Amino acid sequence: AKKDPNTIMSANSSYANGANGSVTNLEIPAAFGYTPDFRYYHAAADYTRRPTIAFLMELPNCFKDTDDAAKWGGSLKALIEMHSRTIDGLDYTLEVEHVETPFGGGGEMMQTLSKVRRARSVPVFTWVEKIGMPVSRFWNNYILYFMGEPNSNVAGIIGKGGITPAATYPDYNTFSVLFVEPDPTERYALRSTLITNMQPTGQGPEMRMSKDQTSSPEQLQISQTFTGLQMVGRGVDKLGQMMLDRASQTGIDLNAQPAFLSDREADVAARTDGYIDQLVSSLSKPGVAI
Amino acid sequence: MLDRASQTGIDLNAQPAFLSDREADVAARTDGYIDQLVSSLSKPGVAI
Amino acid sequence: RPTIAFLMELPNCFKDTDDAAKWGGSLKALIEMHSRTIDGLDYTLEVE
Repeated sequence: AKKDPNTIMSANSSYANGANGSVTNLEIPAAFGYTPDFRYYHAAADYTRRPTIAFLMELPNCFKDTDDAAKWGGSLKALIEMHSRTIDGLDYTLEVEHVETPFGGGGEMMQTLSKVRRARSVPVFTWVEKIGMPVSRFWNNYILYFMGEPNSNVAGIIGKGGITPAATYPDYNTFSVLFVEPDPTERYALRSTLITNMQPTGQGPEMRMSKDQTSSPEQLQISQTFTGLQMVGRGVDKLGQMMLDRASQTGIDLNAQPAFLSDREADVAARTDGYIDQLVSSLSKPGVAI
Repeated sequence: MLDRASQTGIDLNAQPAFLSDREADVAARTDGYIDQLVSSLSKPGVAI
Repeated sequence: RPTIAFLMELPNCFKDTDDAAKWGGSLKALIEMHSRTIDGLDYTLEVE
């Protein structure tokens, strides 16, 4: 197995500055000219997108005022990084604008660049409820005790004493997350996004109730939307690469892991009705004589 | 004025319900959900 | 060659019965000795 030494960019310069992994060379022949060449097909390998990963970077300061901030922090981290079944609404696409003027009466136009912009992310997480409904409790109580209460539009936590006068600033009740898309080997960060100023917006967890006894029960699925301020560039890529350097995969193997059970429980051994029991005690053992 | 009208101890998500128990006439009919279990169905026990 | 099934665990509801040993022994014998046939086991791979 050999390929052209010029297949991969060697310097990661020009438009490849700040890249983490390996980049193909755009100057080696492609298939869509006069005719393709089978000597260079290695560079015809294609891109495949991979799931995004979330890293919690900051915590609300309202958790400190509670009796147990450890529980709130751990639950928030678990929801963000493990329980997330689906994430969506991330985008920083570019947009351009121009102006026109007739270059004569024929029908042609002369175009002049005017402005350039970028898209905006609206994160949306999704979960599946658990026994006892901890996710809905978590989010609803977060809103009620840290954001507002409909009958007074005032946070319930103010019902304690000595809450900081600066409790109305975003750092009191907002957190930050870092989103990274790795490569197939989960070693390099191809794209990254830093979103801050997050807290629920719109509908909360659904609180519908109904009665129908002939019908079949169903699963509850939590969908929540969030606010955000987005930053993208090269420093974000460096931060994402540093985070991905952690969580190393050296020395692990998912096909060599021990079975989660080591033996049959003590109750099974107590029973004398099975495969091994018949050989051990039920069957005669006279020996083998030829 | 605003220092008064304190909000300490006030929790509207933990306030007791304005009704604490079912009405006395309602409990006298004995033809509801609880009543069938209390009086209608036999209770021979569970054996298995 | 034929597959062999070994019981590893019993349900905990067996302890809430009058005779848990009988339930456990019956389940064990059914899984191991009375199994006339077993089918449906598969862990094949697939590449897309």
